[PDB]
Amino acid sequence: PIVHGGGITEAAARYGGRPEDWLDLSTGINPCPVALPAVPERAWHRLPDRQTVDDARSAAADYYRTNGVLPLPVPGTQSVIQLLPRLAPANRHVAIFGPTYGEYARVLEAAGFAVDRVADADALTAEHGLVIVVNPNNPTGRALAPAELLAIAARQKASGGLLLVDEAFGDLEPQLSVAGHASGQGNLIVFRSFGKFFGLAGLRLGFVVATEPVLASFADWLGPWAVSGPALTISKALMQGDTKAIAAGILERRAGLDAALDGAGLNRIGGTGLFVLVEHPRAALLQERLCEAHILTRKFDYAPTWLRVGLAPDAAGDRRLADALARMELLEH
Amino acid sequence: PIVHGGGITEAAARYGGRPEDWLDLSTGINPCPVALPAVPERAWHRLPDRQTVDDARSAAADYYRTNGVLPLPVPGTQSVIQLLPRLAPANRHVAIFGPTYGEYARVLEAAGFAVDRVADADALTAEHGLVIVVNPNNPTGRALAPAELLAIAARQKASGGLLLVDEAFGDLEPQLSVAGHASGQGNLIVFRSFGKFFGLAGLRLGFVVATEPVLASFADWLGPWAVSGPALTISKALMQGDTKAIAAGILERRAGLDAALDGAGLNRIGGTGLFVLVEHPRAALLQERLCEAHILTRKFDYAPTWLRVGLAPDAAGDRRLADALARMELLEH
Ligand SMILES: [Cl-]
Ligand SMILES: [Cl-]
Ligand SMILES: [Cl-]
Ligand SMILES: [Cl-]
Ligand SMILES: [Cl-]
Ligand SMILES: [Cl-]
Ligand SMILES: [Cl-]
Ligand SMILES: [Cl-]
Ligand code: NA
Repeated sequence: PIVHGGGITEAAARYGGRPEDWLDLSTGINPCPVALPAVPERAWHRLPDRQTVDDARSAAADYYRTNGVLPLPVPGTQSVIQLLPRLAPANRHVAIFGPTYGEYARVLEAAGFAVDRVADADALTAEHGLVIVVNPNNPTGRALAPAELLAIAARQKASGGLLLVDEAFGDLEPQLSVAGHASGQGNLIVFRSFGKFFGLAGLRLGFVVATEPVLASFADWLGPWAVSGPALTISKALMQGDTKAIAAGILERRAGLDAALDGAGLNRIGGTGLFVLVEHPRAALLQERLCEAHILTRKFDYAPTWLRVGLAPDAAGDRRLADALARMELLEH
Repeated sequence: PIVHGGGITEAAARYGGRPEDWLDLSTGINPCPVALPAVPERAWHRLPDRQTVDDARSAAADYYRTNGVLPLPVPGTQSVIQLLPRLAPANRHVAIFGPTYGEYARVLEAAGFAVDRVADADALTAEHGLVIVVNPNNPTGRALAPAELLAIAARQKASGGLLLVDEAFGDLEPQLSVAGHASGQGNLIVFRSFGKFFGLAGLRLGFVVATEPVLASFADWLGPWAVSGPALTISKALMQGDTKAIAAGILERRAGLDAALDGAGLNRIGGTGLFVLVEHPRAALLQERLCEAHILTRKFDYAPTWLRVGLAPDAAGDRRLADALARMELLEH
């Protein structure tokens, strides 16, 4: 399997300490979780009712500005990633803009698809029945403009190709979103994530924006009661609340992280509101040394000079990171 | 799709009333939800950690008496039903003891398997690569003894067949369970459900008990972070608590339902602690008339004389049902 960010259990087992003493900078989750809305006993007790679902879907249509399309709630983005083998044309390649989140290639290659890693729209052909872009990208933060994405979609449509845009990290940049273009474009699918922006990744919740035939396919494949009642209640309440304050809080924490990393002499080469990509010639060794300080960060086997650093919850965490960098022992083995 | 129990949204739309005024007797959920344990902010905020998972798995191993096998948490039983097409031998039939929960046949036939409906172990052959028994059965409550199940498993093993036992309704009858026999039997898989017994079906949580190769297959197919952090926290706490009082409460509510149904002159032909199966020559019309009283019950297109009635939450609900039966208008259209 892929070693995703968030592995505090394994890190604390390997490097010591109690998990709650660790500073976890290895994910892209909002470090300051929004306050929980009320969840009535009924929502805990009953199989999730159609009304609970529909309320969540209307709230999501408003929040993601989907131009009337009701997004489909799904139990976490992984659950629909794993259904992409049923939607992608089976005798065509899949083009993935990368380097990116590795579950797309893992899932599609396990299902026997040929996956082409690409970086530019210029590498896209009619052999690509599905094109995947994480926008903005994880882990580089690269952002394609809406018009580039729609031009990609239009070019693939001529051969019956689909474009999937995973906007997991797009809540801070609503002007990049193509979630309003599903009806007009026709061959466009958008994934949205709930846990990262709202800081409640303990819930497993995502949304799909697509045409009705495609949404009906996803619904059928996922089966009844796929998404928990609490998740649907919480996302309705929070999407109807004040998300501007959430975004402003995130940007404040990101300014704090920038100052810590810059003041430590590290080279920031990308990121989003929720994480920074650092390049350093001994990045893997930096990750290990930070672990020895009980600070977890994300490294990548395919990019030995990359380190992805998520936000700290407060200025004391920023300073904890800076001090660990300043006091770190030789970067040799 | 199948019209499962719990459809209060649709019923209230068709027959009027506010959903919270309806008496929902159309499911098999414990009508008296257990009190919620504490869920620390950390469990809401973080992607579900390996430690949270492992704690839930150890609690489930103790609670289901699995003889050392760590059950795999899954996001609701439907999520592993939908993976049965990947586990069943692809060029063999599937035998399903029925009439039963219809998702097994729906999922397996959608995947191109030939499904044989059976009622007796005597109809089982080597052509059956997978045999499915819901035990005790939904909706009849039929119970096979552990020794009959193990004899079925042993007979299928000779041809490399698997036996799946869905013990969704087995928490009240722990002496029927074969969840302790996975290592010794080798070709046995057990599904357990969380929402029904504990009355918290808003959470989507089940467990799989199987050999390690099979559990590792399910884990890989489900992908990372499949089960919510709150669900895993709650099930650990509640499985370690006092489940005897939960069972006793359920049996009290079931005695109340029996008295209501018997005193109304209805013929009970089966059930479990969590529901009663009634036979009546105009069952479908009874279901419609109860809907007119804003009481929802479960009918079946394949059994026009069957009505499944779940528990009411209190004696006032029992009396509401009895009065609706006593005052109901002509059972003709
Ligand atoms: Cl230690
Ligand atoms: Cl809109
Ligand atoms: Cl991502
Ligand atoms: Cl458009
Ligand atoms: Cl009304
Ligand atoms: Cl045991
Ligand atoms: Cl069932
Ligand atoms: Cl045994
Ligand atoms: Na949940």
